[PDB]
Amino acid sequence: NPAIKRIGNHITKSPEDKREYRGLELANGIKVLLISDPTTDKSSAALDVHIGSLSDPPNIAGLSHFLQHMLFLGTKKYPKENEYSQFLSEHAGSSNAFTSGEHTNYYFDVSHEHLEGALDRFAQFFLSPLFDESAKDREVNAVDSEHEKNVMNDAWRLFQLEKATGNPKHPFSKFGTGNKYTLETRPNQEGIDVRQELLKFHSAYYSSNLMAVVVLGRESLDDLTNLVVKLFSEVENKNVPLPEFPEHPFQEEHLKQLYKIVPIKDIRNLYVTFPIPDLQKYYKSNPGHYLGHLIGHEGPGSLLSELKSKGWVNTLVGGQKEGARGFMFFIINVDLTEEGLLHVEDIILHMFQYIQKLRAEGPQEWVFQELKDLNAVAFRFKDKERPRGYTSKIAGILHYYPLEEVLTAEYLLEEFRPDLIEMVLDKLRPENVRVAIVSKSFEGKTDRTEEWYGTQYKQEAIPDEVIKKWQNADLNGKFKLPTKNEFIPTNFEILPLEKEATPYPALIKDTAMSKLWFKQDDKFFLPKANLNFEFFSPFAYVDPLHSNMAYLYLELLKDSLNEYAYAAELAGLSYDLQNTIYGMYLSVKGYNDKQPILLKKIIEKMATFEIDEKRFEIIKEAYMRSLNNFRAEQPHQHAMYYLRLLMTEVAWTKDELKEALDDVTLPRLKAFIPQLLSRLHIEALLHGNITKQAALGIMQMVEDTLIEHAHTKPLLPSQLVRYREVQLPDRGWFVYQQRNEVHNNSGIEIYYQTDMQSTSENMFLELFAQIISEPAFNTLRTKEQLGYIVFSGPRRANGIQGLRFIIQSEKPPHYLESRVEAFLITMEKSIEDMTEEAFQKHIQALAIRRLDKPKKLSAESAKYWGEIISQQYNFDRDNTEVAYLKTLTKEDIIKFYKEMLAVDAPRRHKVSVHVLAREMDSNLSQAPALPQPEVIQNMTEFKRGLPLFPLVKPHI
Amino acid sequence: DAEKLVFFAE
Ligand SMILES: [Zn+2]
Repeated sequence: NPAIKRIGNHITKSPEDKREYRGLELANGIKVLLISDPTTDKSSAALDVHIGSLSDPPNIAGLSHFLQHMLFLGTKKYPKENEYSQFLSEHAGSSNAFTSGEHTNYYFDVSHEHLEGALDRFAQFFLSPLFDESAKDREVNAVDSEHEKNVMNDAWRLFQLEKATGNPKHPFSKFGTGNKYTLETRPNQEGIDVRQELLKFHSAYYSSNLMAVVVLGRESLDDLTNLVVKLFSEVENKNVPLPEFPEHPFQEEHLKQLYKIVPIKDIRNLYVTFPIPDLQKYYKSNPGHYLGHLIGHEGPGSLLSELKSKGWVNTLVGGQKEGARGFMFFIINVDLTEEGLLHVEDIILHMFQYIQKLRAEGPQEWVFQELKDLNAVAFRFKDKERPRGYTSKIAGILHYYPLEEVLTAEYLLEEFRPDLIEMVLDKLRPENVRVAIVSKSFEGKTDRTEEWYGTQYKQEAIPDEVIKKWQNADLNGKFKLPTKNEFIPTNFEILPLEKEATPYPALIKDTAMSKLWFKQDDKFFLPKANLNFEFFSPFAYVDPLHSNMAYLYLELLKDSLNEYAYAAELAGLSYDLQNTIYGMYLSVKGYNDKQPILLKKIIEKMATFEIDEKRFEIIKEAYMRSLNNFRAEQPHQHAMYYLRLLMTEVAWTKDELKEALDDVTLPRLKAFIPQLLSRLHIEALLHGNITKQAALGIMQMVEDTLIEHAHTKPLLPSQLVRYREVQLPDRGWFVYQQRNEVHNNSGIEIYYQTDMQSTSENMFLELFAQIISEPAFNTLRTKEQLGYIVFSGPRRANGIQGLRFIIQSEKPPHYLESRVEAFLITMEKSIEDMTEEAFQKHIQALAIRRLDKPKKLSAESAKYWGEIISQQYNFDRDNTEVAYLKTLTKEDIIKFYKEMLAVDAPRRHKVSVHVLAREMDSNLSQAPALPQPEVIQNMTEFKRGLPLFPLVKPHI
Repeated sequence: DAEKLVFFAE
């Protein structure tokens, strides 16, 4: 075959991986990975072009990103604007893309039966995109709106500010996102034809020698091979040289600098950065990984430990950060407590002391060896990935590794290279440092403004005395290298499947104190388990005060176990512990082999917990900030929040929590934990490589520990109170209106409540949702350009359900609302006119979506945990509900629309949350006339004036 | 511990 330059050899895979692989290089220079998995419910492809923002023209910031939007909008094999995404939608698929500095990465998934159709529509993006003129004018708004969303986000502000304080002549300085000004307004003024410029960029850079493709389906390797060759050898090779950037964006003048910056949220952070050469080529020994592992360690003797003990910082991130071909960074980043902000010079001193300890001891092979072994285990035992993410990640790394080495390259670690370690470490020095501090205390004391985000800041040289006192960092006896990691798993046996192993979880214990659900894993056979526990207590959430105390206590506990648990996390054993509205959640995941040791430690600490005064004050203060900081979350996130507050029986607001928090004292917290712990019920799912007897053993010990140390006794059945959804009146329409004080965009969520969940009411709603899904995005966003964020779909809470739209926009919510209603009418007309073939396509897509099998253990646990915490316990739900779906008719869906959702439906139940932009006042399809809504004035008054739904009835 | 993409949809 003359279409294929080369077929690759064996692709090194994990032993536990049952998928089959073949790499190849097409004659046009495209790198390919084909993945055959004959069990997959969804097939997938991705293509990654090794070009991005770093190559935008200097006078059209954002071109490559914009180009990336435009490729979705028609090709002239498939000129119909939304052909691609309508096809995926009717065949259970989904798609997305991103632009980074050097890559533009596109990907989809689709039902395994429609790979070729999906793939051929996709391949056209790369042959002849339309860039239609009127679609260009529309979609620049989506881009602009995407920038708008980020403008007031602290992380983007910082990301761009770093760019703006390095070499302005360096392409690292470029603004990558684009916006209406850079894409349309400034180019019109300059006489630039943006259409030509998209085409020119695509023609110059979308070349086959810069592309990798990955394709995953049911087909054999040979068939997938034919498929790829068919669709992609047509791609032109323009022989583009790969952009390289050997000059570091930070030169001499950009070093030994201090930046003091004003954030939007009340946060205090120190960012420390050193410029470093590109380390990518050393991937085999990865000295950057090695140094990050040490500098960023969190266990005893670590730099964090000390800083945290001094009461300076709570969290720390260390290690190498990507730049581009030719440069990288090494960062050490911390949060600051109020003392920490006064002690920045000391924090940095300590950073250098720790570094100097590494210098003094030299590189440690035993450490490198432990990283190597741990990576080897993680790779032997890796979870099977979802196809979409997997094709995308892999398409990205085919640019970096020989075909044969791509599955292994980002895991396996090979030769210890003490010498490269010293070369990197030797770049980590005071003469080489950039310091940034972020804090509201610089408000009014800054003299510079970043040009794209408007970020307020100041820049100063670090004085020579400071650099010198840092260069003299002596050693500090509080810094030691990590001890050997004792959590490393060593028992990997898959216990054989028991005589009466069940396919769904079985209830193997049911006492007053515990309900215990158990299933031995019958699909994955990895030495791993998931242990999930819900602990109910009425005192977790009885009142704002208490709800604050539940939270604080769990934080303080995590803070206290952190040194010990970090090791465990490195060894693939982790946990999650948080307060809920019912009392506490605890989850331990990872290799089964040492789970009981960590589990036991957690329950032991939790029941015998002694609070550190200094810790308590620090964490309380961070939580206070965390509560105020909600004001700077996105308008659409505000709308979802207020709706949850409105529709739930009991819910404390951030204002209520914040008010009640000054009253939380050390002595009341100390009294709170015993009370919290004294009476409990525990519901549990243990799922994994574990046996009935071991499960009982695990549960017994959780109990015996609580019982022993906390004297815990069971709860009454009637004390086990789940909460209700507000029941909306037939034909009611309510609006709650609030303002976001930070973002100059508005948000809205509209909720059409339907009825209690049940087989039929579930599938009516889900099918309608399916039918309107891409039309909603296509109309409200693509056609009308209301905003970058446009979502629609089912809302499920507290046993009830309904259909929701969320949108964020520069347009006022009253307007968004008429548009949604207009769209609903367009949707109705569209269902009346659609063919039976089309309708069954939708049933079929929904069906595939719901039956798609879990690919890893924890996705299967999440399904069961869903059924448990919601107390519906319907483990065979997908089968029942899909059989039922298959029965539904167009006429049915219409009658349901007509009784529940249409504007003059007898049972319409509508609530809208309107969140006004910072700055706003207190052709198209025909919008219908709407009633005067009842304006909600007070959430409590609203909840009280209304009935409450029942709770849903359970199954097993 | 050991150590920015613009998307088409969220
Ligand atoms: Zn985008």
